Amino acid sequence: AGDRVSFDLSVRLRGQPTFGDDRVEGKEENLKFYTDEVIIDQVRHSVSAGGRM
Amino acid sequence: ALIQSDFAQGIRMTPVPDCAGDVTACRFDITLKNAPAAGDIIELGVLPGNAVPVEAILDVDDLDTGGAPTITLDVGIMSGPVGKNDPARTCGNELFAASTVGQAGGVVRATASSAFRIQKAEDHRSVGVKVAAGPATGAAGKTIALILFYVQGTS
Amino acid sequence: ALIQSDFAQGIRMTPVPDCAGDVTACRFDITLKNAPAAGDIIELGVLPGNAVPVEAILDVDDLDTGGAPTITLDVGIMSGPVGKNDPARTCGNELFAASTVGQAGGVVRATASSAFRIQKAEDHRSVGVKVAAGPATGAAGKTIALILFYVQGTS
Amino acid sequence: SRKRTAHDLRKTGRDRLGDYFYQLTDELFFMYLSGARGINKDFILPTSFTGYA
Amino acid sequence: SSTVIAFGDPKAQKKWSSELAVDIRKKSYFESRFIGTSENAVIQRKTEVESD
Repeated sequence: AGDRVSFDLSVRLRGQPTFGDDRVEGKEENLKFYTDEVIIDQVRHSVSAGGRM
Repeated sequence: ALIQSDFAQGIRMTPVPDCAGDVTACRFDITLKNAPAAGDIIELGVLPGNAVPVEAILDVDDLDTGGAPTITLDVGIMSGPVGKNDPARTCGNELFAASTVGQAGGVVRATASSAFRIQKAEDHRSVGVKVAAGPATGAAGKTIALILFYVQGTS
Repeated sequence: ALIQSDFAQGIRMTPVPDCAGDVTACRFDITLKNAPAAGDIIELGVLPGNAVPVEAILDVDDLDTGGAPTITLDVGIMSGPVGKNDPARTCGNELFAASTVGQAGGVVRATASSAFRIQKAEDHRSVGVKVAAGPATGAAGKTIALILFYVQGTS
Repeated sequence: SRKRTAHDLRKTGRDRLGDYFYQLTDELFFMYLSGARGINKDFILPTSFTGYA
Repeated sequence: SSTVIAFGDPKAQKKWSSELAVDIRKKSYFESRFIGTSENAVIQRKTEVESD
């Protein structure tokens, strides 16, 4: 395939931790991602050795 | 001029029920120190996803000290994503419609007919307070709290 | 004279908690195709077995059209089995004692001392509003809603 | 262009060309027998095409 | 909360099918049963001008 690449950056999990034996089945830290786009197109050039003479 | 809370920045996560029909509530609060002003979109907390608010409670302090205060607070569901410091973001008046509890304090419960008719969406939305009327000189370091009851997996 | 909402025919099921003390709420609602008239028993929601009401917001749209409105709604635990579709059903006023909401689209909470003290039965019961007093001349298609914070496994 | 697509354009080009020539032979037979190109819009040959060779 | 990728987020990976649905060729009417050598054939093939 091709024409594009889309890679992601994951933000670090900042969040107040739960001390002293509370419950954490509810307060579940959610992952967030940022993305961008990379587009590719070929670049070509042509050197030319001369004629047989 | 957004005054972005702790819950919006992600520094304090919001609960989600592990089942449908469980009512999950958390205290969306701030200790704002620059004092409120006209047109400050205060982003308290976030609906955690496919969740519909089912009971809304404010717990503001005496946020405008003086004679005949004109302060108003209309919470609502903000437009853009969570935790994006964009002044262009707007806040509607769905959940509350110009509560006057900032004048003296106390607690107000949801009374608008649109409080319980919020439609769910697949990505987190943020509930924000807008001080639509610039109050008299308001004390700094005053707390604002919006205790939401939201139920997930509605029909 | 029975208006079976989607929550009673079985089209939409109701949430039941998977624990004890875990409150549960679901927005029982109707889209009244016709207009309310005296004697109608709007079967809107079902209260699951072994559950007792703990708090109940009744939220309705503007059910009147003219001045001096007189529509009154009372909410009770209807006697018959769920989805019987039988006019012999009785209804009652255990939850709301002829609430004055409906004269203007608004929000009312359980202000009675009998709504919070309801016994439990091991079989499903249907919660249904009844139009006790006939509405003033004029009505249209509006949504009657009733969220019901019930909890299972009390004692 | 071939990078931007998962398909192998050479094989599908050859297959479509074979398809096209089969269809062209059929078309050409009906046009010669009928004596006029007509107005058919699915025909390969253009309007006003009056025979080859 | 709970992680959600959402529908419109450009992280929604999209897979392209490799099978090419093809407009099926219309069955040519003048098949081998018509184009035949010798007289008894609606379309007569001329055996000349293949060799030589």
